[PDB]
Amino acid sequence: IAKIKKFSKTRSKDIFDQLAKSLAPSIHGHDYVKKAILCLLLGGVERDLENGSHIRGDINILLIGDPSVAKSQLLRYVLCTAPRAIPTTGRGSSGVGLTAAVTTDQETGERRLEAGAMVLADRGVVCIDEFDKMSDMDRTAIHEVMEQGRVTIAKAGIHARLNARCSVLAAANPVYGRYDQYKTPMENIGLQDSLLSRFDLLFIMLDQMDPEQDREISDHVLRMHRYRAPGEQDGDAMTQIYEKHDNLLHGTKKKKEKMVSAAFMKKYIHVAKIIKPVLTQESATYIAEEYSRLRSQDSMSSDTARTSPVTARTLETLIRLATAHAKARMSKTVDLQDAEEAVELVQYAYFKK
Amino acid sequence: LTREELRQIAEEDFYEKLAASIAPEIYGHEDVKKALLLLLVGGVDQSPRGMKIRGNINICLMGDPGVAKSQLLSYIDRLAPRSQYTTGRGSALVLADQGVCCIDEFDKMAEADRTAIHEVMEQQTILNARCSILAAANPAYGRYNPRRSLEQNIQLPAALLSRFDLLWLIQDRPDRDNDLRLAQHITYVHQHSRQPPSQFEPLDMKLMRRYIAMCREKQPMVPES
Repeated sequence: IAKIKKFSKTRSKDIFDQLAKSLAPSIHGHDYVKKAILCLLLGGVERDLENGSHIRGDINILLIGDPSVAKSQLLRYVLCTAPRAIPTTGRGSSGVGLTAAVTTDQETGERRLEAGAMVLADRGVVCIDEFDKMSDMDRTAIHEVMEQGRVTIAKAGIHARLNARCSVLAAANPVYGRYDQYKTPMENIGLQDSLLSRFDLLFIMLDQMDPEQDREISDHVLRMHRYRAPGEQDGDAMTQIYEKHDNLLHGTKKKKEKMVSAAFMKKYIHVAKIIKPVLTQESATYIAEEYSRLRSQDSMSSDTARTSPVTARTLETLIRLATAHAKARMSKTVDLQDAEEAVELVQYAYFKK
Repeated sequence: LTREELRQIAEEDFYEKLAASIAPEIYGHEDVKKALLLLLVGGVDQSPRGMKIRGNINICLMGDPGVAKSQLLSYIDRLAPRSQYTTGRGSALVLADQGVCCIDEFDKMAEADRTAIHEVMEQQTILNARCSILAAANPAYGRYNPRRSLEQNIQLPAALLSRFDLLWLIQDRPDRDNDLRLAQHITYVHQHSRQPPSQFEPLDMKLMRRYIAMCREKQPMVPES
């Protein structure tokens, strides 16, 4: 408790930068993806009104890119770190697996409800690899969960409603196998407008073979490969806030900075998720003006194209990302930079040249 | 009702207040609100000279996704006394007899069920299916194209659309001032957990339900003039 408070007070604005930086040392680059994963771990705020209407507080992110850009590694890492993480591949689980079903018990003759994949994963993370291979029917089934976080089931003799408030990670490959630079993102993604709109963030990853980028990636992979766990004999077959520095894991250049330990990061994430932020009036007008600029950017798009349509859900996405960023640092109110970070994320994700 | 409550409904411009009282959280769209109010009231049923005529009002609302159709459907499901809310894949008609059947993703359903829907629309029978059908549809491409014909943009037969007595199109037309007004109203709704302050506070759900119940009890006669 004391260590968490000391780290929060000393590192005031550096919490969100450091947690994203120290999210996955084994994976190089993709700072925006790490920030989005951190926002998912922090989560939004679920609001219930007097009339009983429910507003979703979860975020949906879809990752599309070329093969071998360390996407499955991120999914596996999130599965390991998340408390309630369930992996469901594209064709591994159908609508029956994802959505709870009704089975008639022969012993008593009554009908009982058996929970589906999403029903069990309440307030958790669901990772879906090869989402492009998934059929449209499963997408429509997942649409209800992504919209209202609930599943309605009605079979003669019984009817009930189950909660499905969950966040989803999806990784998919382009229709052509490799992302086409010349062709528009709409053709490469090959998904319906409703599915993209229900998704909150879209990330496109490119395997740019720059000499420096290739050299850095190769050096990082080679350093990780040559690393061996201490205390183990060579050739044998088989909590501090800052992690102990290693000559191979970190490097001589990275001696100036240290990475956060996994256990302390998990405890801080849990404490932050407990925290309930409150939106301020100053940020509301700024967010509204930026949303109006985003909607009016159609005449200012220049030669850049849009990956996803901008709808009313984007404003809710902006508010939810601001709430997650406010959860990143222990506070009570929403500041200007809190919304600016979300706006920068939206600018990076939505527009591509 | 208590007649004092009916008087509390019967102030000046009572029609406008009743129309705005239905889903006040969504700004504008007063015409759709009036259509839903008339659907709640409904017409008269007569059987003159051997044939039966319908008084049920069936309305089909189609628009681009994100125009708050699902929230309207949920609100009308809550407000209607006998209401059945169902989806395309998820499906009820008999259960909503003498009520309102709210169905969404109508464009996302197989034509086999659509064929049986025609008999329900035409004769209110299946068993009796005397219900008001409120269907929601979306454009095929996710955006309504005025260049394409209405039937192609709805991918439904012309007869089915004709059987719907009212069609309302809502397009997400980008207007700067309208966008700012919608954004500020949405921010007020989020922060205050309440509707923005309008001219008149909307009536309670129970009061509106009772008023609709009483107005349904009367059978006006059409004058020959």
